Amino acid sequence: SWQPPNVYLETSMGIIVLELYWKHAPKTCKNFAELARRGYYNGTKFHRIIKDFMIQGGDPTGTGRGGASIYGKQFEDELHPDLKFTGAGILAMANAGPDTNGSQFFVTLAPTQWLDGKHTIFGRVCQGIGMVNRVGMVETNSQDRPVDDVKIIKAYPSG
Amino acid sequence: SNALAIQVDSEGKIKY
Amino acid sequence: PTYETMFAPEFGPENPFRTQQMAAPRNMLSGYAEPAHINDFMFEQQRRTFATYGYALDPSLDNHQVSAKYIGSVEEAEKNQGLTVFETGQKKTEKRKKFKENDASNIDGFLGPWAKYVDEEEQKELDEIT
Amino acid sequence: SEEKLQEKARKWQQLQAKRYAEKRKVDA
Amino acid sequence: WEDADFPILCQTCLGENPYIRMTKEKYGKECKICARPFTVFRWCPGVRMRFKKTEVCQTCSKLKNVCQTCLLDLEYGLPIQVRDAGLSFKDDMPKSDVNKEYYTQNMEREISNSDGTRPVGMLGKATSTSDMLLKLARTTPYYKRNRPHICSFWVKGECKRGEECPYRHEKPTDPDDPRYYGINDPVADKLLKRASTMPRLDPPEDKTITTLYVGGLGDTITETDLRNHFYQFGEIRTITVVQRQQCAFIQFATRQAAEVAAEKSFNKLIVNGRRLNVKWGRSQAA
Ligand SMILES: [Zn+2]
Ligand SMILES: [Zn+2]
Ligand SMILES: [Zn+2]
Repeated sequence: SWQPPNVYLETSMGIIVLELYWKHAPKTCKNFAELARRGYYNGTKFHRIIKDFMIQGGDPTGTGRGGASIYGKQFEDELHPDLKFTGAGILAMANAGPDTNGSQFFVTLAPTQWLDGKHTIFGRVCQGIGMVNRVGMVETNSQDRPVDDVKIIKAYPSG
Repeated sequence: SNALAIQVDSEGKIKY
Repeated sequence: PTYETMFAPEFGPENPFRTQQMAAPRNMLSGYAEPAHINDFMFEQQRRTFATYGYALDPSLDNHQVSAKYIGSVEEAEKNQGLTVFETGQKKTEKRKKFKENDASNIDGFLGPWAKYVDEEEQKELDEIT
Repeated sequence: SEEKLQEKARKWQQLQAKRYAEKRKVDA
Repeated sequence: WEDADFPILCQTCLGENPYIRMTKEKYGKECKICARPFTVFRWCPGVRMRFKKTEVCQTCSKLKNVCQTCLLDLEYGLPIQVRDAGLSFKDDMPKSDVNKEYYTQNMEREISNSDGTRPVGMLGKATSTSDMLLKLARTTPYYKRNRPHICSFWVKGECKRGEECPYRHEKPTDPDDPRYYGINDPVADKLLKRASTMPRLDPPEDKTITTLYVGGLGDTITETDLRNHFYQFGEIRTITVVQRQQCAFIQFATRQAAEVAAEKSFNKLIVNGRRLNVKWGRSQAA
């Protein structure tokens, strides 16, 4: 269990440094540390991309179903009463419903307060907020799927 | 918006 | 094909940016329209059951994944306890007696099935509107 | 449970006497 | 010029039967706007009801997300200009016979051949909705739309049909209040109906009610939600989140911005999925 907060994620758009919040949810941070250590994402494409609401990825299939954890196939949601979905660039765990978490993830684009009591607020981007704003402008269909490959080159859980 | 949607690929130059 | 693939739910906050109707599935601009091969007769029977008595069984495939109720106005179904229109009912009540002349002998007196039944201030407003 | 145990038979052998009755396998 | 497979048809026009039988032609009537030969469909909604065939083509329904026969909104059950003013954009269409009329219908059909799923330009602004239109979206619709229109010869008292007159009787219509965009007669009354609702009386002072008893916080509203919904209004002078009653107290310096909060929250400010609780505060040193 380490907590240097920087994450040296290497994507097709560019290298983004992501600040993990080991302060508020160490469990999901340790699970993604273990998985990105084992390289679950070295060559995974973002799947659901919505303008001004969220950018979702982490699906190896890209079909909105793939995901596997160390605590079973699914693990637990965690919260904090001062981290709320308020702002852009807010990394979080992609989810179906509570008491369940897949390996997928997403970031948001706006103060989205009605989702604070649901999902694990998992990180935030510090270098590369223009990067995630540029990635947020990929054209997608009504099924929210991209045009060409936008794929994670390499993952590093730096710390 | 009023303007179009600006698209550049992930790696290379500006797509037209 | 496997059950786990199609039954796997979707990760996400469901995208509440849309309205209810545009987020809802379709193929036609108004609902997913798809063919069917129901029996003609039971279609017509439960159709006429609703058309007369205001209740029928509900048609579905995946609403609740279990659906076995009645619809329309509910309580009159169990007032008749689920009888149909093609059934000789439990009682013969509120019938209405026609008068019959089925001889074909009298003239202007023979009414067979053509029998008219035994039962056989506003105009100021109508003249002021017109 | 009480008379439904034969009323369902009434409905079934009522309905099936029209389900396949009139030689479904009037035209000319 | 146009074939079809199934019509658009908002729910009040189908009728109360889930089992309806419906007939189709191949080139039926013409569209009553653009004279285009669609495929007219006919059915019986209900046992006391007229047949209500099909009025405009599928193209002139896909233009404005309108149902097929009663000419109302497919998302709401509302007239056309209620939607276009309530979405503040008109999606123009000409008026004459050719002058850009069948030209633009032909070309907007040609660029609608791919999707067949959503309206052509309304798709972007039909999302940012549900605030000003949802207050008037009359669900559980009244089926007086489907009743057969009033016969003559009861109007003249002549109707020899007696009971079996299928149409109606004893509904004399009134010649004082009865196309596609504007202007329509009952719509002006309905927008006067929405502009003139029933609020609380505005009390005789000079804007002293900057406080307000808004509550019903429960577990939905938090402190930063309501003060960032008021930070776009402006500045507070004192907030509190009094959780014995699940309530929140905010004020404004020089009332006006919180004034529209009084306009936003007459049982009307709907954030986080709740009809919020609102009654009037003191502003009286009480
Ligand atoms: Zn037309
Ligand atoms: Zn209609
Ligand atoms: Zn009449």
